[PDB]
Amino acid sequence: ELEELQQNIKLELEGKEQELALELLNYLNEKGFLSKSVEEISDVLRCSVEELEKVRQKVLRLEPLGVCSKDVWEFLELQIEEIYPEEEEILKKALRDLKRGKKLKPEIKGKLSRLRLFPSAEKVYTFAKVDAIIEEENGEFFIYLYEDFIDIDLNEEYWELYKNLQKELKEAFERYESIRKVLDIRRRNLRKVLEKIVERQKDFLTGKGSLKPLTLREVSSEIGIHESTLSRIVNSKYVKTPVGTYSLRTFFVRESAEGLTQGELMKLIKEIVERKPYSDQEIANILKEKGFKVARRTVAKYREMLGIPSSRERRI
DNA sequence: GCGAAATTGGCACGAAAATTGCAATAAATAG
DNA sequence: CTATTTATTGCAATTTTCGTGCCAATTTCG
Repeated sequence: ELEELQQNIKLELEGKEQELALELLNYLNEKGFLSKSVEEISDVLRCSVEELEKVRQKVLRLEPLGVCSKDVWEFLELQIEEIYPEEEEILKKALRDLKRGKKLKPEIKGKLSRLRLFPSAEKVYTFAKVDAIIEEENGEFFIYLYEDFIDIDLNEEYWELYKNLQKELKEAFERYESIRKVLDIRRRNLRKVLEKIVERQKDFLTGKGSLKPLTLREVSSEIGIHESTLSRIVNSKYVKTPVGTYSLRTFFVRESAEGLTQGELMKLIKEIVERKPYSDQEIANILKEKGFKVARRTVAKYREMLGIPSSRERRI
């Protein structure tokens, strides 16, 4: 809630920014955004509009994200910049044409489902259709498929053919049983994927765990499908889980060293930091003895993403 | 202090991988 | 029944991302 934001405000903010931020949000709709403009917010606290508009852009950058922003679009625009920069080019493009009105591709609609409109379960898009489902009790681990309920829809030709009939139904069943078999292999491939990914990702779907690395090259060499055909499965197929409904491409990550997802790795560096302490190359030595071989330079980049002004400057 | 080893960041290049365009084959519809 | 264009699998090329290596710039220790 607000208590969560106020406590994080003091960590990275000092001076007027901390004094301003606490008094800065007394203006909001329970949807999370303020009814007042920066024009009015400046005159009340006896501060200029250069200070307020400067700090507000930083305040949304602290979890929980996107608090003060007035527009839904600023919240969505900040979500794409701050969260999904890899696809940020495409995602921002989906918002503009949507405002003027427009249609959306099944992939573009699903890509936008990850965004949230405003701060519990509010989300912009929820799928009417889901291409599979997965769940676990403490009991493990159920995969429904979708097409398991689906069979060839008899077209007008078969129904009207009753208008050498013994041979006619033969041919219709010949074509049908052939396509019914290929559709079984197409859905059987779905079962092969999830049964494989569940082994790694068990923690992620259930609970406390965080995403474990998975490579298409790793998976596509595990079973008959090639990575080229596997890549279009993950993009076009969506799944429901105990925690959320994800693109199926969200379960594939890249690994550094013996692990590791970039997230799990980032937390380790932040944990090791928890005058004397090691600067950079020294900290890579802790992990190499920790079982994970790393590079001296690589810890520097992850030291920049999460706040570490310096391991040296934390000494002074 | 002076010199040598270093912390840190940059420009980037390379490797491992993923996505999209291309072509070949199996298929369906129309003439 | 044959031909054309229709879609899916497999292959190749390109772009995509992420790590790491070295050198330069500022620093610390012997």
